[PDB]
Amino acid sequence: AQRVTFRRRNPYNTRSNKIKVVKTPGGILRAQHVKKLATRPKCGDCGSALQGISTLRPRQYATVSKTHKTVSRAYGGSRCANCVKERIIRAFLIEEQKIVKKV
Amino acid sequence: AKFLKAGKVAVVVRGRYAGKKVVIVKPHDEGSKSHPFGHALVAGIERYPLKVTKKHGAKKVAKRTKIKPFIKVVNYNHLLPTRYTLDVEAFKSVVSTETFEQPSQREEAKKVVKKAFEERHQAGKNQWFFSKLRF
Amino acid sequence: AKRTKKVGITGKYGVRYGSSLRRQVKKLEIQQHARYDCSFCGKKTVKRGAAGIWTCSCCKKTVAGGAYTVSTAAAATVRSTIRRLREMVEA
Amino acid sequence: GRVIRNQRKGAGSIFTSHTRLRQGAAKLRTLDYAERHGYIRGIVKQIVHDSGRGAPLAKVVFRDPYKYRLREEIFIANEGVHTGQFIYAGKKASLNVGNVLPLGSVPEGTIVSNVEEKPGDRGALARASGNYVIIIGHNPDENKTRVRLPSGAKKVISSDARGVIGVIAGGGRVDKPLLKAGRAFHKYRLKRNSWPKTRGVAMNPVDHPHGGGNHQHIGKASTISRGAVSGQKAGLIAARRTGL
Amino acid sequence: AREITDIKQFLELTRRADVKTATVKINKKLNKAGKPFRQTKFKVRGSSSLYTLVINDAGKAKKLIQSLPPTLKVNRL
Amino acid sequence: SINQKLALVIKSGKYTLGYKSTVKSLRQGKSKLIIIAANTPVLRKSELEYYAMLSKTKVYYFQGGNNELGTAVGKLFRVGVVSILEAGDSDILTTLA
Amino acid sequence: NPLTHSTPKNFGIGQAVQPKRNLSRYVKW
RNA sequence: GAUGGGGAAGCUCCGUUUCAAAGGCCUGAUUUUAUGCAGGCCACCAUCGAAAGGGAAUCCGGUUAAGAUUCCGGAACCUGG
RNA sequence: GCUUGUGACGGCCCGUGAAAAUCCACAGGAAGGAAUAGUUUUCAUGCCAGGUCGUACUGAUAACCGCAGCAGGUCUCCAAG
RNA sequence: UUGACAUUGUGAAGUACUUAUUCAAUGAAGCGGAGCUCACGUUCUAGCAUUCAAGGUCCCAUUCGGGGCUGAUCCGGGUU
Ligand SMILES: [Mg+2]
Ligand SMILES: [Mg+2]
Ligand SMILES: [Mg+2]
Ligand SMILES: [Mg+2]
Ligand SMILES: [Mg+2]
Ligand SMILES: [Mg+2]
Ligand SMILES: [Mg+2]
Ligand SMILES: [Mg+2]
Ligand SMILES: [Mg+2]
Ligand SMILES: [Zn+2]
Ligand SMILES: [Zn+2]
Repeated sequence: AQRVTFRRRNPYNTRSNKIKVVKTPGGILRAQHVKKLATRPKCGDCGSALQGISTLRPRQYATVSKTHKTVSRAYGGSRCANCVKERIIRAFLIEEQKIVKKV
Repeated sequence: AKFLKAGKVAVVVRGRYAGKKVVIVKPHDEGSKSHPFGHALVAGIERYPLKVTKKHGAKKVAKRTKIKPFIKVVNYNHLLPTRYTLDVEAFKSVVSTETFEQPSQREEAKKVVKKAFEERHQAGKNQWFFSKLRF
Repeated sequence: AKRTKKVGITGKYGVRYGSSLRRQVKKLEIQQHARYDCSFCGKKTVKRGAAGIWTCSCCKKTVAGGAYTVSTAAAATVRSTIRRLREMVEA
Repeated sequence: GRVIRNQRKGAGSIFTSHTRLRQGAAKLRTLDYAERHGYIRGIVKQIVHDSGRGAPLAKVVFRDPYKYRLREEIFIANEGVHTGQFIYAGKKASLNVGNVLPLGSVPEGTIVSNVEEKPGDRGALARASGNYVIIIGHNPDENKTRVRLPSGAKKVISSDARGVIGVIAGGGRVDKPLLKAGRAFHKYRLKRNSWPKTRGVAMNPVDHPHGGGNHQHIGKASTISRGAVSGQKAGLIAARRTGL
Repeated sequence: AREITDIKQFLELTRRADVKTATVKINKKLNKAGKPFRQTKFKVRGSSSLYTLVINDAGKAKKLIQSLPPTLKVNRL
Repeated sequence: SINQKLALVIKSGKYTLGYKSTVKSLRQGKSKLIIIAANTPVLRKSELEYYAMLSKTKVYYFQGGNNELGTAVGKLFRVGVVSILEAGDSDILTTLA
Repeated sequence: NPLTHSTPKNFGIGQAVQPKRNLSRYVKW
């Protein structure tokens, strides 16, 4: 039954002006401005999300360690496991064909 | 009809060593108490030797020819067999099932393989084995 | 149960626009929203996105085609003509 | 009277083209050493939709012959072109759908699109959906080639002009009726400000040379000569004939 | 803002050459089904974070009181 | 005609359907002939040829898609590759098929 | 000698990137 | 909307990368002094344009006649060095 | 249940529904590096600084515009039984 | 819109060339002639292609390296 108000200077319901209602330790309701949700990194070959990589804002990746932004495989934070598998199979089979095509 | 022998050379496809070439030492076709699936014991290359030219100095050639080996148990489905071979009679004893599950024995086996692999690189042979796969 | 006698999908337009115009759109709407078999994987999962873009749902292969059909009749004739020309130009 | 509606389009205040959502200018690759002495292999990364254009667009990535880099080109996709297909462009390219070859190195009867008026202008002819140019013959002397345009006109072009093999995709688009003014509204919303169109006879004499009178009629012959001046070219301009 | 559950690592923070204040708080809390007990929260004010150690038994809590260095200003309650 | 020959193998021989099962048979050396559908991806098709090259196994390229190849085996699902473990009364291992 | 190999590069069309050459004839003066 | 240019008797008009010799941070060289000088990197080529678009980082409690997520006490976070 | 946030999906288009700054990872291997010793400030902890301008109140049947303390006109958030 | 004159030169016979002028592209890359052996390195596959390039040969004054020719044929500086 208690009504809240915007805490910033923006009076319009924009994407950056979203609020959440919380109950303060003082027993009153108060608006709370929330931030836009982050997006998971996507694979550069198939467009799917990558496992083992944190979902943060673009500028929030400079305050975390490298463990949260990659895995221990080749093309760790760029391509997923299946795409790396396809590259190795493709690379080996094609280069063997080059030797065969030579003769 | 059978090619997964104790001297065949394969390419790792998964698990932190994808794209790195290994040589099969002790294949195990029909499971085991651990790893209830087809698997083999392999030793491979993690850091390949760098290119050496005529202008490199005496000490710089030695630095660029260092080889970092690794020993791992790999599933058959996670390997790509090749048509190349490599003799493993020099370092066959150090690698075994007893070698694993013991951190002290894992380290001792690696330095034997490193010495064997490095001396093979000198007096160049198995050149395809010591060239990094590009992908 | 069969709901409509002859209008089919064009029942969304009610009684407007004339029967003849509604009949013509009906032929091109069924083809537009039809399922087509992918030639790269064999599965019948190809559907139109934007006009001229046809993408398979499983293998995600996009093939350029007609406005409301995966392959027009004039495009088919060109492939036959190109095939015939390329067989006598490399021989 | 005042300035009539068609004269106002030259200034281009509200009659300019809406190009916010355009994907780029669809042009062929720049004519370089490789094109006229060999071929270069490209990859169709993705096929995308361009606002205001019925024909889809194809993005093809090539390798820069002179620097370690990758170059992306925007092509007009032909029928049958799919993502992941290899595209070969040049004099020595094989005769396949989606390949770009000079007009002088293909047999007669070949169907081509995105044809060049002159060598190096990167495509001028047969760029709309469903249109194509038919090659009707060659001319080994003085390096000329005869082609047939979609309008039915025969044109003579040099043999060094390039073109892609196939037919522009998205054909048959003009076969579906719009069925309402709402779809026509969105059609021109992505192109320019030229809809709706008001009839001249419904205006006043100040607004159009057709307006006025106690009945809605033209009054004079609608066939306007080629020698007329601005403000008079309303109706049928230099009409050789009229009627059905 | 941070809670530590090891008494050994609590003692080293108490002599970190930068902490100057500490406080001890007594809570009268009821067990799940037993008689009320008292717990002591040993709080050390670091230069960046406030560390808290929770001791539920009074016997062990009393032992830790005299183990604090005499050069640290401890605010009782 | 190989379509009639394939029917006899089903009722008298041993076969495996599927890419993963075919690769396992090739590694074990138990395979003797592999049949590849026309619409098989070239990367997958190239890998099967390399596996058969190491095991000295004849390769036959089927003239049809996975829809047609699956029908020949007699199944109601698409089949990509067929491997013949051992033929029965059929003579498919001694002919061009 | 065993550690050094001769690996010629292909400078044809569509092959490895072209090397630096003398472009004095095409300089935009 | 300047510059390089082209128009106009002229106030000024066109044009924004255009027929232009259009620019600077990673160092090495020096221990005469501060930056001249050695290979390489780069060519994108003004600027202005949103207090509803994109965007590094703070919350609770208390406090005034009239101010606070800004002051007070406590507890946090980000950037640069 | 109401309001709002979000996830996986489905329908529609001859309509497919902005851009740049900024930050991150990967490929690459140019250089620098251990035996009486060096690097990691992407692990923890510790040290310093964060300038300039706006901030009161109304926001309307009396604080805005209509000659005015004019029944007109004027963007938006919170919404009990 | 049409004609005359100027811009406006060069050659032949009963249209030809270049240099003025005009058009177009490229962060002005491979043009023209000739010489090596009509051609003279690249087409099953959504991989990779960058450190004045490895190698060969000839020098420095041997230190970690440096510099010519060839690799990558000459001539003409007309960007095409
Ligand atoms: Mg009127
Ligand atoms: Mg009039
Ligand atoms: Mg008139
Ligand atoms: Mg201006
Ligand atoms: Mg600004
Ligand atoms: Mg904002
Ligand atoms: Mg107030
Ligand atoms: Mg206020
Ligand atoms: Mg007033
Ligand atoms: Zn992927
Ligand atoms: Zn498909």
